[PDB]
Amino acid sequence: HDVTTDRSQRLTLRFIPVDREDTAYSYKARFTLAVGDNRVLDMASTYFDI
Amino acid sequence: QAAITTTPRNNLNPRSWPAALVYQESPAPTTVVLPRDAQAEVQMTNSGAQLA
Amino acid sequence: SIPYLDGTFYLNHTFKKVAITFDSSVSWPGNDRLLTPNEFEIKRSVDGEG
Repeated sequence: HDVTTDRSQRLTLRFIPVDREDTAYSYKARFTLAVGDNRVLDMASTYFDI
Repeated sequence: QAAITTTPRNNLNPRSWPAALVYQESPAPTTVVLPRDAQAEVQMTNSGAQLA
Repeated sequence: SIPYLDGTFYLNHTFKKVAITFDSSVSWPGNDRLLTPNEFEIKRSVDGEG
């Protein structure tokens, strides 16, 4: 009960590049992703899907 | 109300008009600090340690 | 004509890329200000017209 959550929250998040890039040699995956202030986004488990 | 709302008529229509009853807009500033200091930045970037 | 004795140079366009690296490692334009801080490009070698 001390280290638990009985609240409504997500587990897996997906975001898209707001600024899509279409150049000859690069794609800028431009995310405007804000971390939840009562959430903990694990930079250990943050990856891209192509 | 003509004597209450305004001071009695002297110059009935003056274009060259100073402010006394006609109000000059609010005089109050709100000042905030900076995330970075004025003198604590000279030690690093040009020497080696880059600041970001 | 000597190109220096009258200030009459000719070869002032035919460059490509210049890397000014201070003390053999840290770059001078490396203050994030430009798109290529490591090697500031003089005349582009046709990379992407945009």
